Amino acid sequence: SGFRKMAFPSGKVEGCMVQVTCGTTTLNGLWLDDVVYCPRHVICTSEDMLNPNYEDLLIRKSNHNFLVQAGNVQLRVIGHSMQNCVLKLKVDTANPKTPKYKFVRIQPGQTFSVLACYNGSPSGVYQCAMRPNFTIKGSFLNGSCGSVGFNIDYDCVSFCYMHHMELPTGVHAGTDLEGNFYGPFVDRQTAQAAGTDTTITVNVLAWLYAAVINGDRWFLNRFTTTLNDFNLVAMKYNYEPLTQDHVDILGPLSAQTGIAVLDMCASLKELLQNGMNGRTILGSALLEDEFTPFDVVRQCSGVT
Amino acid sequence: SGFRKMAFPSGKVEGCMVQVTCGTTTLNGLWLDDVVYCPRHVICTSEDMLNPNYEDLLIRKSNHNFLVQAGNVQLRVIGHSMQNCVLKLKVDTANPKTPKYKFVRIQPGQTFSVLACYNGSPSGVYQCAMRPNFTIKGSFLNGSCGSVGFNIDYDCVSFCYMHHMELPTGVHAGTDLEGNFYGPFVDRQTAQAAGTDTTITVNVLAWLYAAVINGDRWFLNRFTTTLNDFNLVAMKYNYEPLTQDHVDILGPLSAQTGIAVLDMCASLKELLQNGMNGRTILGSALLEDEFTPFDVVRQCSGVT
Ligand SMILES: O=C(Cc1cccc(Cl)n1)Nc1cncc2ccccc12
Ligand SMILES: O=C(Cc1cccc(Cl)n1)Nc1cncc2ccccc12
Repeated sequence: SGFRKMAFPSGKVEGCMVQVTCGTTTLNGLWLDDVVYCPRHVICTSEDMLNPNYEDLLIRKSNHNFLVQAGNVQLRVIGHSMQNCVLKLKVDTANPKTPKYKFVRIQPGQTFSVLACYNGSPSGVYQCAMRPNFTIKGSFLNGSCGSVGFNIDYDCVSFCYMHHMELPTGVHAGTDLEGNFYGPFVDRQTAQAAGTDTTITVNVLAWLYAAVINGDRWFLNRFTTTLNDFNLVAMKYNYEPLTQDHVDILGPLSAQTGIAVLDMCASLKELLQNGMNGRTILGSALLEDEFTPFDVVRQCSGVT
Repeated sequence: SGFRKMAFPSGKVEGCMVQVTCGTTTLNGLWLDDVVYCPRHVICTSEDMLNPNYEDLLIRKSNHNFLVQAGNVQLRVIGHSMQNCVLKLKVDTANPKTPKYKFVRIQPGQTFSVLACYNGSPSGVYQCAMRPNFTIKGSFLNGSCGSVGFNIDYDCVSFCYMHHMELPTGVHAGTDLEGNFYGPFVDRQTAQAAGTDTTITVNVLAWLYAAVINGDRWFLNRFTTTLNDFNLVAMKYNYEPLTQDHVDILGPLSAQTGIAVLDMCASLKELLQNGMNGRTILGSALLEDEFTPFDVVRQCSGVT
């Protein structure tokens, strides 16, 4: 028992991190096979960041201007190309540590691990979620660009995020591994509107099931609700609407605990309306929404 | 910016995890050089767990009864010995992936990363602290024994914890890498008193400095306090007493923010006495105490 914000083991991803330098800018790259993926803003100086024309800026750059370093060895760049907001640097050496991998574009509400890197070296690993407003609440400093987000299925790493920006609000924006930003964000130093950060209702419910599994049952009440009644309360509290797909996804957790999804919804409804009254749930004084029903099941069953 | 419960990259430790089976019991082992370290309770059946005489139980075991598997290859055990509550299995092959390492016994209040494992395979990585009552609030299921806690200094892994037990209360107990339990716990299935779980005051203060660094300044007030006045409030709220050593350890954070330690103490004092009033600090509704002043500085400076 015990429930923790748990990240995937990062070793497979550590073996892919490299440092990419272009001119005066240094950020992280992901080395998979003979290609290094990195944010295209590696070609920009701070001056260029106001209104960059990446196509025009890229024209002034040749293969030899992209300095790629893996550990302490330099990689030879034999090709370069821009795919949306990522640069793909073709190197002459395939990464001998390339794991089995996929490039996936996740949905808002899904969770993933981030290996925060600086100068191609990993500094830490943490678990986060793609928010409904397509931002992430990471922990990133200057130089962390090119740090990636991933999920692991046994031995296959599904890369889902590459870090690009910090918005003026302190939240983070980035792309999938094809260079498409999550959300309406652009790689420009301009006023960008993040949007309402709603709570991922299905994830809160999964975490309430994790609490019951782990013995915290104080919030369980004698009431039930309907999807429509629950959603009237959920909208009022900026919670994502709960759908029948979400009820179905909570099926395994509902079965394991013997608590019907709509009964857990009524518990959540009362927690929203009355607060926690100074009490905690799994050592938290707020409702946690960065665990999916899959994360809860995985953590409570010990999938390796 | 952004502040997260961040763990060390686990790759160096993943390369050391093995599965140790003795009879019907399987748990994790740590393979460093030609020695596999594991909890001595690997020799016990559930029946033996009530009152085990490990010396007598060990006599019935020979090298060939300890099945050590690294990945899918079997390691040949050429020696075995008990050191306090750990078994050290001498194998004929040195781990080719042994990183630079140390065995250290941490103090209550210090933090470390845990690589949770099952059958020698890692499932997740999370950050935790050794509580003042010498328990840890981990996330561990049956089979996780032998999972380790560690810190990394550039390339040197300092192993500090090996998981052994879950107490009836759901908290976890374990040893350092010499087999000495943290706290008064014994590897026996008996009624064991964890003790008062106090709050690590110096860590709360460090996290308050991290909040100011990251822009959350609502809790900063116009007051100051003294160590003795602060401690009168701290004892009332089961907070660890704050000493001049702790004030000194917060020096760098105090300098970076321009907020004197005793002024942050007065802020903490008012947060304790008045509560958060439904507000959050770094996305938390309670005072976080699992970040040391070193963790805060490391995260805010990007040490790799
Ligand atoms: O945001 C940028 C650079 C940038 C500026 C404008 C547009 C684009 Cl695409 N990229 N880098 C950072 C990322 N994450 C965290 C940071 C923390 C401090 C300073 C920079 C940080
Ligand atoms: O506590 C034990 C086995 C045990 C029993 C008595 C004494 C000793 Cl030294 N060891 N194993 C576990 C560790 N962590 C978490 C667990 C969760 C569920 C079931 C067992 C768990």
